[PDB]
Amino acid sequence: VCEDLNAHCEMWQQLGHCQYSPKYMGHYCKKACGLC
Repeated sequence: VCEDLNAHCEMWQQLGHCQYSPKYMGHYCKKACGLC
């Protein structure tokens, strides 16, 4: 299914890592990113 892979996913998405670096968030954080 789709789920965060890193425990810091929220820590990175809350900083905009998905808005800024979605290339590695989509591969680690799905919900935190626009994947779920």
